[PDB]
Amino acid sequence: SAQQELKQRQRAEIYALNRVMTELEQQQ
Amino acid sequence: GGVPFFVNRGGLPVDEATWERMWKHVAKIHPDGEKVAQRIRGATDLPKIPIPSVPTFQPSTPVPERLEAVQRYIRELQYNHTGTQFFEIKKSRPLTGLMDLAKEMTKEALPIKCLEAVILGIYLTNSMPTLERFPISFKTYFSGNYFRHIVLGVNFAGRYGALGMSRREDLMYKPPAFRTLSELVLDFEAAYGRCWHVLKKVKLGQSVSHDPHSVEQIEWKHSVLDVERLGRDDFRKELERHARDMRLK
Repeated sequence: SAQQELKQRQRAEIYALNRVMTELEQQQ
Repeated sequence: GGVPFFVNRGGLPVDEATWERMWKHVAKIHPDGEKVAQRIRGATDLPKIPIPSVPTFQPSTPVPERLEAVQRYIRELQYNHTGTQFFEIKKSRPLTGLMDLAKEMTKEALPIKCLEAVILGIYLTNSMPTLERFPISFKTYFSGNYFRHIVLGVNFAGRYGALGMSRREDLMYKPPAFRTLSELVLDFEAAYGRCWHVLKKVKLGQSVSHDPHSVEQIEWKHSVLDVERLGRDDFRKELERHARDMRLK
């Protein structure tokens, strides 16, 4: 399913983004 | 017959304008935000993210162990630092609607903040009949700003604890260990004091029905305490007054 792939891509990018933002926030 | 195009179905994936809106915001709230976006987007190098599994309990599992596993599930969704709000939460919705949302949150498995956690905590503890659940809201002041934070207070066999989500470890989970409601609240006040926040207001909700089809709303503001106008002992007595009008109602 191309919708399922788009879903998993968006959620993977959301959590990679959240990882970066947590590292910024926690170091401050 | 009829290809699915269910515009009334929520959930990921989201449309391309909403998706850009997040990345545009990311460049604004992060020093090297544009490089963050460039590196994350399109990269075939991103970790797989498993869907957290909502805990299941044997009937003999004690309530304090269930609370720890519920809090742990809520934590592995992670605190939302992305800059976005992933769920629209209308606090005046019937409980049954808020529980549909909580279920959807478990299926989408996105990061959350304090209010999503309160909603999830109720959803995930409806099946514990000897547990009372009630929202606790804090208004604080710090450095020219006012902040609002909510957790789900709980009471198990006479001991008060809390489930929640916060950027700070001491502003969320509390095991059901305090003998009184004022000790639970004063514990949150101390944690705020640790970070130089001034507690201005405490809003105590009513206990929430365990019935997930209930059409009743949550009473978020059943007691409102202006802590600075109360002082110290009137504060402790007003807290204990709500707790007794909670155990008799």
